[PDB]
Amino acid sequence: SMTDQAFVTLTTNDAYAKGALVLGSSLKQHRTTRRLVVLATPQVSDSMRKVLETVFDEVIMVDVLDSGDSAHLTLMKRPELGVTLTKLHCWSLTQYSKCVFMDADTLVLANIDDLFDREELSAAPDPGWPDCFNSGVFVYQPSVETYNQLLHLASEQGSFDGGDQGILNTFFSSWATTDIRKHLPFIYNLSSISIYSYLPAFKVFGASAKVVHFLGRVKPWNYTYDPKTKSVKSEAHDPNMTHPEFLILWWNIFTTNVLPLLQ
Amino acid sequence: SMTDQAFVTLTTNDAYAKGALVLGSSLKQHRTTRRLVVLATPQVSDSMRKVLETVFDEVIMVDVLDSGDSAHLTLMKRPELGVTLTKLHCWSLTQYSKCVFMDADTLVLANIDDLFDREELSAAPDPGWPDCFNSGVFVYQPSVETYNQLLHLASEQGSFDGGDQGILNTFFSSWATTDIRKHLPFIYNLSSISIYSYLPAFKVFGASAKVVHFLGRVKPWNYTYDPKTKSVKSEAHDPNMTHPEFLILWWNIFTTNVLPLLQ
Ligand SMILES: O=c1ccn([C@@H]2O[C@H](COP(=O)(O)OP(=O)(O)O)[C@@H](O)[C@H]2O)c(=O)[nH]1
Ligand SMILES: O=c1ccn([C@@H]2O[C@H](COP(=O)(O)OP(=O)(O)O)[C@@H](O)[C@H]2O)c(=O)[nH]1
Ligand SMILES: OC[C@H]1OC[C@H](O)[C@@H](O)[C@@H]1O
Ligand SMILES: OC[C@H]1OC[C@H](O)[C@@H](O)[C@@H]1O
Ligand SMILES: [Mn+2]
Ligand SMILES: [Mn+2]
Repeated sequence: SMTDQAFVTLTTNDAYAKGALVLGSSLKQHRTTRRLVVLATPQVSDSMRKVLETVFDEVIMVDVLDSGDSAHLTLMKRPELGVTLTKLHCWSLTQYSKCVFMDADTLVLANIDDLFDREELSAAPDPGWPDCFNSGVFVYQPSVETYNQLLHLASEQGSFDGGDQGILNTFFSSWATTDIRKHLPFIYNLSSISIYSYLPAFKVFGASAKVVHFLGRVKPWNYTYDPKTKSVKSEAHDPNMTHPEFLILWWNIFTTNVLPLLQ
Repeated sequence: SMTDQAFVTLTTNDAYAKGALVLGSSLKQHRTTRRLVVLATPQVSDSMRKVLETVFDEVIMVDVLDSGDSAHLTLMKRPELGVTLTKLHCWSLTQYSKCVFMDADTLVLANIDDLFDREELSAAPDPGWPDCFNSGVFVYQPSVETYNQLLHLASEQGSFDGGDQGILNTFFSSWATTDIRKHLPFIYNLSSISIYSYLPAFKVFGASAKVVHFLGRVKPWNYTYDPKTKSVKSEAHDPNMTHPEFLILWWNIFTTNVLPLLQ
């Protein structure tokens, strides 16, 4: 229990705000004792900001930070993620002594308040390149020093992937090789692509999942959900449909807890 | 150092024996001072065993160990890997105090004799589920105790993925959470699939790669290579073709170094 520690998320538009809302709802569901904070930029509508105020203890307006790095973003095939540099504002939140940042496309499945036992920078390994941490869930300490060092590095050097993850890994470059206690178990940031890629591991370990992360171009809010049967329409090879359980949980929380505030 | 330490690989047939030949040639190219050993099973042809003896210091004949676990292997979509339990015989090699096991579908790009500074069990994270280690490159200590404990666990419990990686992860279950010194840098076991999945990380870190691992169903020896133009034919969506230079290097070593020994 601590009023000086928070979960922090980010939304730059009304689309990811549906994500932020479901995440915040899920953190209340599993009885967090910490504060809930969302960083929002001007493109979030006034009405949505009001809705965010019903779920989050603080809605904090910040300016968009955009890498403009079309070259590296294309290398990822995620041309829209330049605005993820806006995440660096999470370090300015000095009213808190420790925070957990969580992407707006994450969903909590159990209480995760034990993450506040960890020190900056604690994060889980990225399934793409596991000597990099995934920047969707991380434990950090707000700091005027670190905030400004991060903004400066972003201005001068940018990010190797055009978004927040590259520059955060570059700044926190010791992560792969020092202190194992700063490696969060993969169940605190379980990307649906690891479910597709090594299903045997998911079958043996996935019952312990604490956070699922709907990493990649297609987000839960882009699906067509039917509330009657509790199914989504799916195309092609969709790693989210290996264990569609998590996507359906996202939609059930959205439909019951969030949608009524929206329409 | 020279005499009581080895690199150890495995081949159960003449197909993977081509990979072992390239692997061994590559370890010689980079001037290892350790022994080179290959485990082989009766399906390997007599003529192919003779060729292996011209590259490896010793060819050690072992019995195939097969999980027969079609249900778990099907989850991976690798119905053929039950015979990978044969890898457990690497622990019987008590003529050596320390070994580095390397999958026959690996390729060495620089001297990696510094792996012998590591202690059992040291291995790189698996890109699919990075709280499991990839069993394609690992540092271990031959032991009659450990060998027999592994065979017993295999016989009574089997493997969660029907192959060696599940059982080795279960047996060495502390790897994810203890001693960061047992986490080998991902450059000592670089899956071609990580190049496709987070290409921006490969562009910044990939030049330091020491080992490449052609993990997955399609192996280098399944491609049609043209030696005249130094090209392969390939089909749509092939992670080996993101950075095809590793595949072409495999084929160049095979064509130049191994093909003459098969005469
Ligand atoms: O247009 C955008 C893109 C990203 N985000 C925020 O930045 C995070 C990171 O982007 P995303 O999850 O899409 O990246 P991925 O996890 O798929 O690589 C999101 O979860 C949001 O919190 C946002 O607010 N608006
Ligand atoms: O039919 C087989 C399959 C596997 N292997 C050996 O077991 C290892 C593991 O198999 P593989 O690399 O195909 O698994 P992956 O790395 O693709 O998951 C190979 O590199 C070989 O050394 C073998 O000798 N014969
Ligand atoms: O940097 C690009 C992206 O890399 C992966 C992380 O999940 C995400 O939060 C970040 O925005
Ligand atoms: O267990 C399945 C497979 O996973 C990848 C490992 O490199 C391989 O050796 C093993 O056979
Ligand atoms: Mn995300
Ligand atoms: Mn392999």
